[PDB]
Amino acid sequence: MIVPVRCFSCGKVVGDKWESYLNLLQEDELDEGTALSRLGLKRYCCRRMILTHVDLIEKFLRYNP
Amino acid sequence: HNGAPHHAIEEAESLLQFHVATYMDNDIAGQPQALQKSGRPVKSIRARLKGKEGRI
Amino acid sequence: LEPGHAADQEQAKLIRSAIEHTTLKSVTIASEIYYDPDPRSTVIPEDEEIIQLHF
Amino acid sequence: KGSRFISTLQVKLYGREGSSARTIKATLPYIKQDIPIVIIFRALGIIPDGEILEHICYDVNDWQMLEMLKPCVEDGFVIQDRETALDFIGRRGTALGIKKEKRIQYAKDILQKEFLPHITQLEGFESRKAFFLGYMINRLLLCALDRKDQDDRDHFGKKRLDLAGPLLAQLFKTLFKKLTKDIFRYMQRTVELAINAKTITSGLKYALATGNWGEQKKAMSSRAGVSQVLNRYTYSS
Amino acid sequence: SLMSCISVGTDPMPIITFLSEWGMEPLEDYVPHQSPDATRVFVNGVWHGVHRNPARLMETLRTLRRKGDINPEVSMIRDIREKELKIFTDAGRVYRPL
Amino acid sequence: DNDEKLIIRCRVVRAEEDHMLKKIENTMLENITLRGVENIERVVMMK
Amino acid sequence: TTFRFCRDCNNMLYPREDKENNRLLFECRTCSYVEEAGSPLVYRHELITNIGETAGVVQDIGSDPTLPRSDRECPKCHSRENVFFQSQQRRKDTSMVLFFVCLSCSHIFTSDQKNKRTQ
Amino acid sequence: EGLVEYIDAEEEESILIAMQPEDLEPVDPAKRIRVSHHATTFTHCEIHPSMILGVAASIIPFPDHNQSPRNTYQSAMGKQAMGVFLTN
Amino acid sequence: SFNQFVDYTLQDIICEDSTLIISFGKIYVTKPMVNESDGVTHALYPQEARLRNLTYSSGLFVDVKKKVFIGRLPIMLRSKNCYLSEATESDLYKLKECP
Amino acid sequence: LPHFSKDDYSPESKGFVENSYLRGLTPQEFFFHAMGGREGLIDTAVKTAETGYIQR
Amino acid sequence: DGPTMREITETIAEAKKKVLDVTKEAQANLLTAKHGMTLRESFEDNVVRFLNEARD
Ligand SMILES: [Zn+2]
Ligand SMILES: [Zn+2]
Ligand SMILES: [Zn+2]
Repeated sequence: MIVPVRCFSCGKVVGDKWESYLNLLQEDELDEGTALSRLGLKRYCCRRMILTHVDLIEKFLRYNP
Repeated sequence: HNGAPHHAIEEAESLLQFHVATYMDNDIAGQPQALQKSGRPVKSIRARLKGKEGRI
Repeated sequence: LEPGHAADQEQAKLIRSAIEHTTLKSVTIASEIYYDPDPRSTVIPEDEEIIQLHF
Repeated sequence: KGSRFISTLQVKLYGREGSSARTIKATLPYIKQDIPIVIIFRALGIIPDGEILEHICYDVNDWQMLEMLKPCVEDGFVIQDRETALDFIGRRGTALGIKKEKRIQYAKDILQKEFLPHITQLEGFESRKAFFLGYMINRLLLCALDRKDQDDRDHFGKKRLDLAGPLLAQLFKTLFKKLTKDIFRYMQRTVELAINAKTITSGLKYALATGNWGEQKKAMSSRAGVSQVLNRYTYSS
Repeated sequence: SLMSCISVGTDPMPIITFLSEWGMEPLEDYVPHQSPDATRVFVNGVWHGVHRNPARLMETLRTLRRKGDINPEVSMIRDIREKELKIFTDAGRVYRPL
Repeated sequence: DNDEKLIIRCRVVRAEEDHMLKKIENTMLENITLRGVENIERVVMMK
Repeated sequence: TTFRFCRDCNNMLYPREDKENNRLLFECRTCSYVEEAGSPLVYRHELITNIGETAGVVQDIGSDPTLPRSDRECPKCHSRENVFFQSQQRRKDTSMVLFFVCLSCSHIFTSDQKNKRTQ
Repeated sequence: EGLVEYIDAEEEESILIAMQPEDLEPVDPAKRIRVSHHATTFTHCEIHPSMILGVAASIIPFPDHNQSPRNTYQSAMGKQAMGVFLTN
Repeated sequence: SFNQFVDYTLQDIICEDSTLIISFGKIYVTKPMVNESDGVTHALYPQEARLRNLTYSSGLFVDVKKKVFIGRLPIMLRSKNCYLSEATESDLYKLKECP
Repeated sequence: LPHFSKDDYSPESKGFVENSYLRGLTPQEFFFHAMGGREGLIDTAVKTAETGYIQR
Repeated sequence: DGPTMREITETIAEAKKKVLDVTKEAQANLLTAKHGMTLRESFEDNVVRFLNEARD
């Protein structure tokens, strides 16, 4: 639904950086690896925790109610 | 008790034998099975003892 | 096979022949109704040696 | 397209391998015994015999089919006329019929509208039916002589799949026929509007609700498991 | 499978008229003892006729199916050994693209 | 056996022979055993 | 076995003895027709049959996409290109001979070397 | 335009298919090998062999590397996996 | 399959047994609707059908000669006779149907 | 399969997988792999039923 | 390792060459059928044995 608050494995906070990741992907047109590394995720656990998210909250949100 | 044509009594005897038969056994060879009001076969005592689901 | 002759092969193939069932359906190419009217002369021009050797 | 009529027709080469009496016969709808094929051709119209053997074995040089057909034409000589052949299908029909009336007509109907309905339902021509029976016999003979593939029942070219279209077509066909019967009975009762629409509605609703794909609830041979609850556990499912 | 679909079904009548017009003679006129070789043309399993040039016929039917005159649903099979040319238009047939 | 092609010529001894001749050939083919024991389909020699 | 039908009756021809001529005459008994036997043969079964294995050969067999091509030399025209197939007849006993149809001359020749067959 | 054609099971009888859209028409030891193209008479070709797999089986990473019974058990279990079945 | 059914096979089934000794010529398939007791028929959408347990069906009207409501055919979703076929993404989303 | 011309008795055509699961299967090999696999699975599914009946 | 994969491919290729030679002999029917087996089943048994030996 929403980006997870913390990395499941290490517990690093990754909910801070979802919109920064989207901005680096769209505005700056950086590849996935560069965007993640510049956001400061070194461990592949955190890196997949941001890379594999699906922004299902948008789909659920923009119904009527 | 009333008039006894000897052919309608034969028909009624056949019906009552058929009914006792389907009541006690619903797997007759070469005879239609008794159907219940809902159209499924009626559950006979043989059936209630018959298979794995049966009583034994 | 027999005890004193088990190591042999001549008896083994002999008894294979003696027990193996043989039917004509295996060996006949064609068993056929022909017309040969006469005994002395055969209609098939090549068959003759059969009756020459009889004679 | 319609009438949902599966006129199963069997054609059997009675006998066994190495047996002399190798007799080919065939079945008809509502006939109790396998009519010999030569009698079927007689009924269809091929009174002559060489025409029958030509309709069966196309390659005259290939004597083997005629050789295996010899018992058939030997034992089918008991009829040599079209009327007699229809009448023989009549004797096996046994519908309390007379030599001319209600019996030759039954045989004509059986051999016209019920023998291979897919070829042609029309009255005009029945040589198609004879040629197709000849082809079918040729295929049976070739399999008997081991010259052709015995059809595998599991081959998808020979299989078909009834999707929602054909299945609902079958159900609506039976439900509509029931509706026609109901309105016809109502019109008869009007000796001197009023259509049960719930007949089509509720029956179709049941057949989808329970999966029992049957013309009526009363039939236990409905072949259940046609409609199932959609399993929305996950998208892949 | 993923790229697999079921034929809805089509009317074969256009195919029969075309087969008639392209030289498939009727079945009544078929005379096997004069004709030792000729493909048997079937449509939906009905032996509609015979044809003396299956190669030319099949090329025509193929080209028509590609160009779209004949529905891509229908399947046409030329069996050279059995000397048959079977056309199937009925529904429920499973097909995949290529 | 020396002949390159070997045949058997069989004859019925001394009417209406042609009708039963096929049945005679049928029986003389299936129900005749040249050697062996009945039911002995195939026999293999191993060590 | 060769077989022929009674003229302008179109029915098969049973055999019958002529001991007075000591000859074979096929007689049709539906109509009083009789004719001398063309060949002494009156029947054929071929418990093993050597025919039908090449069945299906046509002029355009060589243009069938589905068959496997081969690079064998045709005996007459010395043409390398062929299409090869197994025996169309099947038995558990029948061997695995390959029959080669030469596309140039549509001629059938066999993978066996001991025995040559024209067809 | 006749660039793709539909083939059913019965018409599959009389067509020779190419596997790879380019390879069979005209090596690193771990690299994929193929039966040589001794036939120059191909008539069709696969769009991609992966499409033989169905919906549940095509979720799988490397089914060819899997064993086939495990591919079947996965195809059964993926239907039972947990996820978002619909956005509503 | 359902589309070709509702378009062609339904007409064929009616036309095969039109005649009777009272003849049926043409069958109309309307959009899905609900005939509610002590009320007026209104357009019925799939979400309302699921939520109120209503069967999602459309009346079949047949003409008869010497229009009658012969019954209701349940409509397969996203067929040619439903509201969601001529629906864009935002239309579905306003209709509470997920794309 | 459709991809081999007829009369092809070679191991590749007749089910011989040339290479391992580490290294991967060509799609013909994978389909023959699947056919063998569900042969095995069906064989166990029927053998369990038989063996249950024999044990009972 | 690479040498092992190379030699594995070598053994598989040798088995394939052996199967091809057996096939060619069968096609020219120089192969006598094994006792108690026909020529088709003999060829199939030889092939399956050689493929199993190669895999082993
Ligand atoms: Zn982490
Ligand atoms: Zn005559
Ligand atoms: Zn040549």
